[PDB]
Amino acid sequence: MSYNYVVTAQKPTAVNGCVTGHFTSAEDLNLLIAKNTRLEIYVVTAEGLRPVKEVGMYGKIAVMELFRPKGESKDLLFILTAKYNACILEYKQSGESIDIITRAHGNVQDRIGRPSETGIIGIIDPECRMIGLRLYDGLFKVIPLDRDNKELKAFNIRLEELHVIDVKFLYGCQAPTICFVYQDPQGRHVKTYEVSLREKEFNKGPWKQENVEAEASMVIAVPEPFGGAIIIGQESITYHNGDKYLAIAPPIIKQSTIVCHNRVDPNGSRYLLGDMEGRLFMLLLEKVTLKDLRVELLGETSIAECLTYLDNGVVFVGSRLGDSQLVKLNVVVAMETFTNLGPIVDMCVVDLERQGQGQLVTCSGAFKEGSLRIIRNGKLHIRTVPLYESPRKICYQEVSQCFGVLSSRIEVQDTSGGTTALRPSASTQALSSSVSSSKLFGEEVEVHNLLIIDQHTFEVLHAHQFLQNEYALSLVSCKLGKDPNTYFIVGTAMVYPEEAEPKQGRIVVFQYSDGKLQTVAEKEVKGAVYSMVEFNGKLLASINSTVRLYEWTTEKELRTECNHYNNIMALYLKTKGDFILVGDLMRSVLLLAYKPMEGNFEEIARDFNPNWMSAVEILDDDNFLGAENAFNLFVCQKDSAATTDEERQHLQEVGLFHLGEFVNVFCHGSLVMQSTPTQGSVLFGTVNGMIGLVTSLSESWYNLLLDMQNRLNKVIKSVGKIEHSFWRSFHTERKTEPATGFIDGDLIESFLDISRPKMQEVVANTADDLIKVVEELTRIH
Amino acid sequence: INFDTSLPTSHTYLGADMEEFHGRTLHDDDSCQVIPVLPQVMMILIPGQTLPLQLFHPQEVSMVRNLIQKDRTFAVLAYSNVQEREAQFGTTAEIYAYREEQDFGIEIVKVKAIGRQRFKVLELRTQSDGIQQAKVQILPECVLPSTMSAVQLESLNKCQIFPCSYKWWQKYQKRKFHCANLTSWPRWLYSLYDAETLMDRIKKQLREWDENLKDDSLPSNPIDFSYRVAACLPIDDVLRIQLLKIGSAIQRLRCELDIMNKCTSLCCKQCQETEITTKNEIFSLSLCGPMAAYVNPHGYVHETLTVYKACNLNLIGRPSTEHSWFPGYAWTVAQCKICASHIGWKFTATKKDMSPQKFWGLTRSALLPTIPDTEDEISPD
Amino acid sequence: GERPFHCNQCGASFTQKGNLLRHIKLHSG
Ligand SMILES: Cc1ccc(NC(=O)CCc2cccc(NC3=CC(=O)N([C@H]4CCC(=O)NC4=O)C3=O)c2)cc1Cl
Ligand SMILES: [Zn+2]
Ligand SMILES: [Zn+2]
Repeated sequence: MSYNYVVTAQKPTAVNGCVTGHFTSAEDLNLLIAKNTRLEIYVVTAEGLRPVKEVGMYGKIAVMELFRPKGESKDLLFILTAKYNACILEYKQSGESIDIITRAHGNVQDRIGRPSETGIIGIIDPECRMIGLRLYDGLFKVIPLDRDNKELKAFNIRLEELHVIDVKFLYGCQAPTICFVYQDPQGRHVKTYEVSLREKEFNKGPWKQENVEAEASMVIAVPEPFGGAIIIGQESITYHNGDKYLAIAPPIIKQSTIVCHNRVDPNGSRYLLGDMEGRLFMLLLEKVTLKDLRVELLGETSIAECLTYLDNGVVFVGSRLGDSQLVKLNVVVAMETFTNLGPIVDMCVVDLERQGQGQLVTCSGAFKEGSLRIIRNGKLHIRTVPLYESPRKICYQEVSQCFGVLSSRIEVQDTSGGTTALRPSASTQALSSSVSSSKLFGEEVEVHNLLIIDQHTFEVLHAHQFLQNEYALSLVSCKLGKDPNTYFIVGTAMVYPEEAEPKQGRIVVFQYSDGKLQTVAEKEVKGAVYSMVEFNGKLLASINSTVRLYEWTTEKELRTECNHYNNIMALYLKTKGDFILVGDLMRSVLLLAYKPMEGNFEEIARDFNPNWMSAVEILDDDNFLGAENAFNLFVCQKDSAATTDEERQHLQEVGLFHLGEFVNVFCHGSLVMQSTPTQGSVLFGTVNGMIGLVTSLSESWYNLLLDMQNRLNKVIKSVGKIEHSFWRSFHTERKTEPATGFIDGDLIESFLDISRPKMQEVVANTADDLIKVVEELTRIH
Repeated sequence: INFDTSLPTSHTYLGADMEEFHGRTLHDDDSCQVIPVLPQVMMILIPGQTLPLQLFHPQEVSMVRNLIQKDRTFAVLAYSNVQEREAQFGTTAEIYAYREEQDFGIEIVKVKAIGRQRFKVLELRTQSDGIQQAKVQILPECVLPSTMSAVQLESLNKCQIFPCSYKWWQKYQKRKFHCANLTSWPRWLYSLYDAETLMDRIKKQLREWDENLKDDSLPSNPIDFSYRVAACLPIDDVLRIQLLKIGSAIQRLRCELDIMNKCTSLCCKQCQETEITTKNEIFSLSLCGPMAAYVNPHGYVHETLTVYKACNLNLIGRPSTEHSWFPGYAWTVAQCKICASHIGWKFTATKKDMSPQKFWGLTRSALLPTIPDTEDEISPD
Repeated sequence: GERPFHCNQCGASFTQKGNLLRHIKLHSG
């Protein structure tokens, strides 16, 4: 009943994993980088990186590890998806044709089990004897690494330790020994076990259970000749081997917890460590026996998710928050930067120069990596604008030719009873700054600001600092009532560590004119202003479980007109004409209609299915798109011509799909220069730096494209032999349904890349006619 | 404060020990089951709530005998309109204790049952023998993982386990919801939708009523915890029906906390204007909570709430210790000063050494929760 | 006297039958 089309305009740029080895050949040094659903292979050369192949999988890369079984010419790769699809891959090159082959594939998802709190864990034995997985608390899944196990059959072993923090394999051990750190009521402990394949069970570990730091978070497998394992926490770094125990407490790392690492020297003499604040440290192990440990801070890079050593002092910093980096070490110098739009929290479509070809402005990054990105078409052109503080929302003003952005910096509590910023940000280096009219240690405090930036130079023209213990939540830029001036409207909430639900808040109206920001009007509310929208000259806002409409008086103030006390918390707010859509964090959706004649609201329809909603948007007067838990997209529809009042007041889930991305913002417009087959245009931004476009289709076009989807799946080789129908299926921990009312744009566009004999096989009901159709579709982004 | 909270939970007033059953019969989710309904049961049951019953009619006794050998499970309809026997939802009840007594030539049966699963009514049929059956669909318990599971970075997955309680909660919020900066919302918002935070806020409200620690008395499972909290909250039938409709434990806990903060007054259901008591006077005299279901000599069930003080009430008759639900106390009928409707009973200690010397027991069916100042009734989430 | 007429629902003791018949109608509402 819905019929929609979803395509990817920008590939996900966020790096969630990286590994090194010899994948293409035993001589070439390979570096593999995972970007959620994409995998990129590079050859480490003396100059830099040499791109060879970029593949797209039908699964969210959760675990990615390289290994070499005895007898094999080169390393094989193992990938495990979010939907528990495991596959072993090999690289094959026959002259100039590069294809990635699948040696073994299969699903390991158990019918019953509680997914672990510390997520999916995947490890491989040093001698490549088996693959160990941790998917459910108390169950350790083992997959034998045999040639005959093409189906990847696995078996579970019962664990008494339920809350296991981390687990790794040990080196120099005759038996496949696992060393893991877990927690129990007595504290956190390290324990070892021997995995027996003949017994399909566990045997007594080589060493006894030792008590460790209560904040022990990471485990590192030490290779020969040292052996044993390293345990990293918030304040301590320990080494265990059985009879050998070393413990150091370097004060240099107490500032932040270490989260990622990688091996520098294959013998185990040097390791790299990365913290949450972007600092890069070097761990050095002295030597037959371990004499002592040493940690030296090397410098500051991007906030890393993973790390890897390449050779000749070259290191790769795989970041999820900021741009990925390639650096040089002189044991840090930035050699190369790779744009990372993830995480996108909010964006807007603006016609800056051409006034016909759209441009996108997004709030990307977080903390010191916080930045703004400007995207347009020529391959896409991107312009980076660093901020060095977390951006939140955005808005554009044509009348004043400037952007308004909500930002938040982190300051630390001073001993003298004040605050101090860590590094220079946009709010501290503003050409002009200001503060609001005040009312009412080492800890971190979030200082909120509103920045006014020029559209050409991107300079921080103004920076307004909000009140203490106040959080900016929403932002709109529009004209209200009969006033020709365009204002910046902000919604706030008073946050206190003692009040769980806020009981105070403000709605402030500012005007930017002649280079000065002035506080025009202020209205107090007894709750949080979650969202605001322009509604036919008036200002619609949400306060806790209420929706309020304000009118801009001649005296330049705001007057309440009507109220609607909703059964749910009004987080999301969208509008079109006289229709308003309200949504909460648990997919509870409600529709309202402002009656102009009556001057009040009316509940139209609702659908309360509990699932974590991430964002919502109005397609048209009958269809509504939302993104929810497990990276899914759902579309609801109302029926105005329904015969019963019960049918009209209910919303039908007419569209379901699994995107594989966590959407955060929706926008109306397009980036292409404006008998078109696509009606409507809705852009969306995610967390992994992926940008996509969704549109509505006609019945005939939907039927043709769905038939084409099935025929294409029969010929296109899947990375890891994973069925496309299963990858695009709406999935949650309790229910898994197939996609309905949607068309995968990437699969439809992939028709142009395949060979001509395969093109003919697909259209065997005319290959050139379908090429023209797909070309017209590609011209939308 | 020296009564013994374990005395009422046992329901000693029913007499000699009963034949207990422990086998748990639980049907699949969304499965269709045809289960008989008890006719004189006008109470709205909650899963995990104890329900005592004393049956007299031969049809009721025959149905009980037939169920003792079968699955021992019957249904309890949530009568929206008790007059026309209309019910859209309901709860299953499993008999966990039974004892037959042929006192005075009449078949008397004493049964203790417990709630199990919620359900949606599909069809109601009445057989030729008077007793009625119900074609029902089991409502699923929608369990959701932590809101951070979908945004959580792989590197920070290992920092999700955690070992001045206020300082601990601040650290918990900064650590568990660290990845919240990747979304359109802040940490404090997700804290409102976190099972542990909600449970702790409810625990802080519960400690105000009783000094029993939450290490043992309260369950750790948020589903069982939510059902236990709902079972002892004095609300009207319509709000109870709405709360039962909820599928997720998170929404149930959110609604409970909201009701506990909003409804600070408790007025007469018939009067609507006569204030009877406030939540400040509420205290837990039983292990289940301040409110629990009790059966009277004539088979009528009362979800009675124990409070310290009550006003606008007149006492009818003289104190008696016959069939008392609270051993060592004498009851006296209490009526509303204006409408003269039965509200509950006044319990007075028989011995001077007992503490408290006097308290009030109010029936839920005769009370109405009221929000102070001027506004209508609404229950978020 | 001794109040022999009692209310099956709450247990209100009454000296006369007329007092009880009115009290039972109060529970009906
Ligand atoms: C089959 C049969 C025949 C006759 C009787 N006749 C009596 O026994 C005499 C008293 C009586 C007479 C009529 C009604 C009643 N009703 C109640 C007594 C009572 O304690 N509650 C509440 C009050 C608070 C509490 O603490 N426990 C409670 O159960 C009543 O509602 C009593 C009993 C039965 Cl079964
Ligand atoms: Zn009254
Ligand atoms: Zn009575």
